Amino acid sequence: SIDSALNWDGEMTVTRFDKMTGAHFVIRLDSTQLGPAAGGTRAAQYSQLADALTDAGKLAGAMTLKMAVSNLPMGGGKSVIALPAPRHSIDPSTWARILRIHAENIDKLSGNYWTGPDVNTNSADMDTLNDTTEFVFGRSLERGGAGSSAFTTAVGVFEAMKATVAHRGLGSLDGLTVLVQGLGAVGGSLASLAAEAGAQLLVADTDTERVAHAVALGHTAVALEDVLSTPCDVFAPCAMGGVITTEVARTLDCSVVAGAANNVIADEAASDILHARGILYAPDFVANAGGAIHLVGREVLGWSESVVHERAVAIGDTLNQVFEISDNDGVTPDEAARTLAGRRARE
Amino acid sequence: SIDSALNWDGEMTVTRFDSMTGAHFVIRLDSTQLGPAAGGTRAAQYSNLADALTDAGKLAGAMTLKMAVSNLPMGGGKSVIALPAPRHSIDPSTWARILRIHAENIDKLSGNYWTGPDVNTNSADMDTLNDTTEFVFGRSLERGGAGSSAFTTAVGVFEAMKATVAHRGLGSLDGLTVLVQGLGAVGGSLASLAAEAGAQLLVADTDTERVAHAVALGHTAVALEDVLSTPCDVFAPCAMGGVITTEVARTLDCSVVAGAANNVIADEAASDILHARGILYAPDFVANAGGAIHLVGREVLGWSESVVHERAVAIGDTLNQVFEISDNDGVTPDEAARTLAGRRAREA
Ligand SMILES: NC(=O)c1ccc[n+]([C@@H]2O[C@H](COP(=O)([O-])OP(=O)(O)OC[C@H]3O[C@@H](n4cnc5c(N)ncnc54)[C@H](O)[C@@H]3O)[C@@H](O)[C@H]2O)c1
Ligand SMILES: NC(=O)c1ccc[n+]([C@@H]2O[C@H](COP(=O)([O-])OP(=O)(O)OC[C@H]3O[C@@H](n4cnc5c(N)ncnc54)[C@H](O)[C@@H]3O)[C@@H](O)[C@H]2O)c1
Ligand SMILES: O=C(O)[C@@H](O)Cc1ccccc1
Ligand SMILES: O=C(O)[C@@H](O)Cc1ccccc1
Ligand SMILES: [K+]
Ligand SMILES: [K+]
Ligand SMILES: [K+]
Ligand SMILES: [K+]
Ligand code: NA
Repeated sequence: SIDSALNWDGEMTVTRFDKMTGAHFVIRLDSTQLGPAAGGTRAAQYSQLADALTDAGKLAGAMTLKMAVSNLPMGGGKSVIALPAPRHSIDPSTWARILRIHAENIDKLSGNYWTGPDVNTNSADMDTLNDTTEFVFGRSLERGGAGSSAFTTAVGVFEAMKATVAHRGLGSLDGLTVLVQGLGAVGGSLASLAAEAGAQLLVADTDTERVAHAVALGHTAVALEDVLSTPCDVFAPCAMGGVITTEVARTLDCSVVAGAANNVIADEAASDILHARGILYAPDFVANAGGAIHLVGREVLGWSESVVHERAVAIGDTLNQVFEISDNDGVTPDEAARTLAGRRARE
Repeated sequence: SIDSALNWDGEMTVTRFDSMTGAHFVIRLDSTQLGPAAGGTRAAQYSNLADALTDAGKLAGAMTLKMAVSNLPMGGGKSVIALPAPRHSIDPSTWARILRIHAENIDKLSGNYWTGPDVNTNSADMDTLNDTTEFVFGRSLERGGAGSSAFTTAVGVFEAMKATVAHRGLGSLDGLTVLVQGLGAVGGSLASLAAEAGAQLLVADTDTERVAHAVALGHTAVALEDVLSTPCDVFAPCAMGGVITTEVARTLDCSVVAGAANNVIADEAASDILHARGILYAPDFVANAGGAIHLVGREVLGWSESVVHERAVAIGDTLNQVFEISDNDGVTPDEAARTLAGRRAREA
């Protein structure tokens, strides 16, 4: 929206346009209160620049909250590269130039912003950024970074889901139906963990092959048009954000929402509807924090894989604290998590 | 539209919005090729944020060429603070917060951008910014800055003006009519320098007290509404930029255009029209470079006041070079100045 694009209250917006490639670059630093802003680089097509600015600010604000609630000593920021075509259609030379330009932008911020991988960006891309700028997390193990954080993200979402299911009074995942929307690196691992815990998995993915394989694995596919109308115990959004609009909130047929996607809730009204309908939502910025715990924990705090896994497991306890505030103060989980974030941040 | 203003080709755009004060902030770094970007902070009201961005971009690109052509080892940048209300209506607390936030933005750029005073900002404001960030030129002398660069700019414009009237075939300023639009810190000094050189001054300013003072000094007032229609030998825009639009360029009744205003020419066509009409224009980014020479020379290059003065006087020589390219190659002076900037940049 114009307001989210132009009247965003974050600390800083950085933009650049490269006529040659046709790409637009946006970096939004929401907060540097707890340390340098950090957040991944999302690369995607947007119908309008305002959309890219809007997304960047909402993602950057979620990162500030994620670091705060997760006890990580960093601020929140996010980069969005608005591509001139679908990522997959971008030629190598074009992609390379885009990364080079993005790295120059980050570099000018001189440590006030640290990037990482996100949608359509990977560790190889981090390595490429790193050929030009130091402020990059998520480089390959070979290049000095922590590599992939997907599994850690999946462990944390899985722990979140378990805590949420228990708090909702459903006991454990054994015997529950979990609908995973998105069979990516995180979604697929989450499906695996949940199935091992005894859940029956319903899966959806825009990639035919990904679905066919899950099915081959014993899971049941759900057609895209049926995702938001398929009954399940837990709805696990692991694909795009903004899934839960007011209308979706009103009609989702599940008891728990716990997934890996960022900015799951499209509006405040949606969150209140879920709450009113008895659908327990595990706040995205709390639930999917394993990625940030992995990268900041390992690269900034020097933690080993095992400690990072432990801390990701502790996302279940942070959620139990969130639900306790929610129940006590009578506010939605998202409000309670923001409250918890602020308390942990000593605000 | 934000959209089109976002289609700029410069190195970086920094923006911020402060709900509390309702101010918008823009820092545009056109280039960092020759050094960190540098340019003043202009504060004013804008109809739309897009205009502030557009303005910042044009001003930033002019700073790039200004440094290049003036042999200063810096890139070009510019800040624009889009005020929620008129400058004079802003309470001190609000102003103070606006400057604090601006300084925090500059600080994040960590030396890739250095600011200075410009429209509606002064040395005191520079000191204030400096309470938060190091990257500020133009601090008061007491705070370690070089103070006001207005007079140095005036000397440079005056030398530009002398070089231009001469090249135009009018002789010395003695006896010529010079119309100074804007009697501010620069314009007032230029009017005195010109008057001393024997010119007959016509002056205009929205500030009636300034006009009254000029009149007391023997100059002649021109009503604002008549500025662009007053015949003169030299038109010296020293107020706002964008005064010479295509339309004004066709009817301007003067032989020379030489002033202090940044971004004097509103459209490229206006540039072509003045050239075709035989009105010799001294490019803004060359002519008004005295302020930059003063700030960068004093604060970065370690030049004495005397050397700064000399460099500013040399703007006339720079112009002679510009006119020489324009004549030889058959291009407008603006184009010739850009060519010269590029050459100097490379040599340097
Ligand atoms: N990977 C991490 O460490 C991490 C950390 C935090 C948050 N997240 C979030 O988790 C989500 C997914 O992350 P990922 O790394 O696994 O991504 P991914 O690209 O590897 O996988 C996303 C998957 O979803 C599928 N998909 C896309 N749109 C879909 C739709 N409408 N319906 C169904 N499937 C669809 C894609 O084809 C793909 O298989 C994102 O929103 C991301 O921001 C990821
Ligand atoms: N001061 C420097 O060192 C410097 C250096 C380079 C470029 N410039 C440019 O030179 C111009 C003048 O700068 P300054 O420092 O003297 O500013 P200033 O604010 O001191 O003076 C501007 C003067 O113009 C008057 N004015 C405003 N609008 C007017 C209008 N529409 N018609 C007539 N008069 C009007 C103002 O009342 C004021 O007297 C600006 O465009 C500035 O960006 C200045
Ligand atoms: O939240 C995340 O998982 C992504 O923004 C990746 C990232 C995390 C932490 C720091 C930088 C980048
Ligand atoms: O051109 C000018 O005079 C102003 O932008 C002031 C300035 C010059 C150089 C560096 C910073 C600021
Ligand atoms: K740009
Ligand atoms: K990725
Ligand atoms: K169960
Ligand atoms: K000033
Ligand atoms: Na001021």
